Amino acid sequence: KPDMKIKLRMEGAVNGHPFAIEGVGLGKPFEGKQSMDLKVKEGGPLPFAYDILTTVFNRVFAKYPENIVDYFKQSFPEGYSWERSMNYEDGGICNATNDITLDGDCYIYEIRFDGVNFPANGPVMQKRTVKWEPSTEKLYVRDGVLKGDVNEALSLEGGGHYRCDFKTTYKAKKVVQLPDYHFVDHHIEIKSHDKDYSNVNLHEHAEAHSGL
Amino acid sequence: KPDMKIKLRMEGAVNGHPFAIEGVGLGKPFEGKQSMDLKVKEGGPLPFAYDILTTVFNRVFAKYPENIVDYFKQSFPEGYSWERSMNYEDGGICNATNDITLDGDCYIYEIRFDGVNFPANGPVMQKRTVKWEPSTEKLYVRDGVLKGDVNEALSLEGGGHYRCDFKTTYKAKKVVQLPDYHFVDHHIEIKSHDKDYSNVNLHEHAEAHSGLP
Amino acid sequence: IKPDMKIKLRMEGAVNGHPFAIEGVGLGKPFEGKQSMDLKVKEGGPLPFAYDILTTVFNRVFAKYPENIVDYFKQSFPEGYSWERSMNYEDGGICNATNDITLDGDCYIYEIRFDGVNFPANGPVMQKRTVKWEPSTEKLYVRDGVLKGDVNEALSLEGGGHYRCDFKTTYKAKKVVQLPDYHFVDHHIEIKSHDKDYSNVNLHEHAEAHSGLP
Amino acid sequence: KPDMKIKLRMEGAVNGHPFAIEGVGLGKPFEGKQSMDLKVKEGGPLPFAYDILTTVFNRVFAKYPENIVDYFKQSFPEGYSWERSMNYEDGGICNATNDITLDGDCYIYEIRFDGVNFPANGPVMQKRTVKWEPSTEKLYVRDGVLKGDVNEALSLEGGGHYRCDFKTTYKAKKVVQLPDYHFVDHHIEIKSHDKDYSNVNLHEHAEAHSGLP
Repeated sequence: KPDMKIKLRMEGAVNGHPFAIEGVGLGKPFEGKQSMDLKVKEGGPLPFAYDILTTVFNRVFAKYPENIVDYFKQSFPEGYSWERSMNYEDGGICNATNDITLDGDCYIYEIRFDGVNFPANGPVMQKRTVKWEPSTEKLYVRDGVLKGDVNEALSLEGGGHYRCDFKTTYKAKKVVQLPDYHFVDHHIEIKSHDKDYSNVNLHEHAEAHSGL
Repeated sequence: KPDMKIKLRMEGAVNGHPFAIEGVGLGKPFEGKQSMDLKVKEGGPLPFAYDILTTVFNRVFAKYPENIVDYFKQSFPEGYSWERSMNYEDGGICNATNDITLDGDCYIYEIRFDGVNFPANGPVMQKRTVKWEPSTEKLYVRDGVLKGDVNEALSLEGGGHYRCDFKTTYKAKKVVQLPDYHFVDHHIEIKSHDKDYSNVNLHEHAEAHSGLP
Repeated sequence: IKPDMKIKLRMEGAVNGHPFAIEGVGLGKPFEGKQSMDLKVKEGGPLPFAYDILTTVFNRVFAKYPENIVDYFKQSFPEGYSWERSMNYEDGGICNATNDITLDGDCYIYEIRFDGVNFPANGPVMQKRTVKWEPSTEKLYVRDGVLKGDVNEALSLEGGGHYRCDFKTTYKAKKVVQLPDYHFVDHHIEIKSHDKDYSNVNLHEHAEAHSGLP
Repeated sequence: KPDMKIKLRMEGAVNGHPFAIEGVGLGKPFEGKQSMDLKVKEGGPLPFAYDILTTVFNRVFAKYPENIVDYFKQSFPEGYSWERSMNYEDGGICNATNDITLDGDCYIYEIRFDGVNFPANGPVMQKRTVKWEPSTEKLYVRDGVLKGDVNEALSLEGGGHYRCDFKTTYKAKKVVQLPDYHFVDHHIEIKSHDKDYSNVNLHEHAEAHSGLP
């Protein structure tokens, strides 16, 4: 529908220390906009940069034009799942999965997040990240499913950027029409939060296009 | 000027077998469009997919809006150089350099290209590539200079895509104002070629933008 | 630490989003660098992936260290140590694992988490086309006061050939210990026996530290 | 024969700076020892750490036991070639090739070396490297080809280590027997050099093994 709800629970760990986060949100799938509120349930206060979590906190919330087949909106009411590996340049690596289902007008996410090898004096473990830059995801078919790798970067507390390469596999629960090679522009932003990020308001604007 | 000239020479090797290519072209830097005709002088007929070369055959040919500092157009008349690593997903990797100078209204490229570890049954050696797909390049400043990364993909013959990780370092020959984080959309196309790619007409269209607001 | 030590572990994890859980008990000789264990699948069975991606997660205390190489791991006890590991396979599949090692009398206790993603449906892992890990030589070096370990490891495949994986591990002692110099550890891990569905597995590994070509 | 000599010329560039080096050397292939003296012919004084070149300056100089097929000694008198990518952890990447022939008792190398994207503040451009650590190479057959991977590391003058991933493809000029998965221990050492490394005396010891028995 034009206004949809979001409910999620993320269970995960970073450098072996476990945590859990829950969120409620709402979004406009055809306008490619969404927002949500999250609150650390376990493992707080988080000792790592919250920004590594945010892109894990749904490509149905993307404005697709009529000329590009919409893989994600097709998959419902059954839904879809995805897996993702996020490779940071300093060796830190996060693996994540999300199983997305639909209950009425509410998407339900079951999330697992696992990051390892983040250096003690790195920007993640020292909370020196500021914000994800906006980005352009490249989506393409392989083995009958959809993949979407990206060239991400976090702006840092004194300038400069901290790069991370995202690799994702999108799997529909049913048979859907596979799209052609296309792109999705992203802009994810934390609009507000408390001191230790126990509470976080997160927004994302995502839009598909066919390149130049 | 609104219309610029282009002359180039690439000397290189792929899997240890040397080759050399020269080209002539022209473009409109403020429109971000260019075209050129390339001829292989040595090492022909090339035993690898010509497409691995095309992105090596100049970001001055990109339409920059006023809201984004133009590092490349600033760097002239002195010019600039760039270094690039091209890591394909099956282990083949090409490293390339280009020293760009200006003589009147003509850009001069001196290009080196060396690719290795392309598997014999891979799409490059078997020449099963069709086209580069359009791409979006991410530019950011690091330690005083400018970088550019692209996650590119080659369209293949039987369907599917063959990905390549681009990583480029841009160095102006003079000090210029460094730009903020931004993007450049690309679309490179071989519009015409002869059978063994001894002659190639190559086009590229490029535009910088700041991404979604 | 004694010539004969005990092991039991529990691993909880998921591969391509399919969760599973495994428990094991074992024994070994830390000063001889040999060990063996029996593992049982408790949840997520029958496992739909190659069991071989799990085995290197199922302890560098079981490595024969010569006197001239500082033993980072044997020093860390009785308090113990932990490690994190990223295993980067050449076809894009990636596994992250952690192990928190404690000591109870003569028994090592492992708390293990394992998470692998992006394994293609037709790749050797999901199709269980792996045979065994080849022997390997680990390279260990200090960075930021802790110990690192990288190996170029390869799985032999079921009709000839090898399937590569990049191991990169951070070792973290829970107390202050003396840091070693750059050194090596030779490995050979082998599944000695198992039932048809890999619900039961008997796993062994031998390891020996050295300092390269003398 | 137990005593062989070496003569080589390497032509290359690092970050777009071309250079050339020639060397003469000697070794005992059946014991896995060799040494050579290298002289910089062009591009001196080299502005990068000489350590990036040495593993490019022949696995015929490795002691192979009887129970492991020797791909390299089988490859002569015709010889063999190899291609290699060396991926440093800070993004620096070098591509190298070597075409190895035999003239009487002298191995002749034709070497190309191309390194890109080394940061100006990194240990290579700053020249803060000490030596390569010993290493163990893993070799295996793929696609009728012999492959070689090493996780290398450079010791730095402050204790730390600067890792590099080695990927090499070995190709005999004739069809020869292929070995099973095995290992080669390495220890490469610069035993002497002048201040700006215009003269370098390089040694390497290597011995193949099957791993932990």
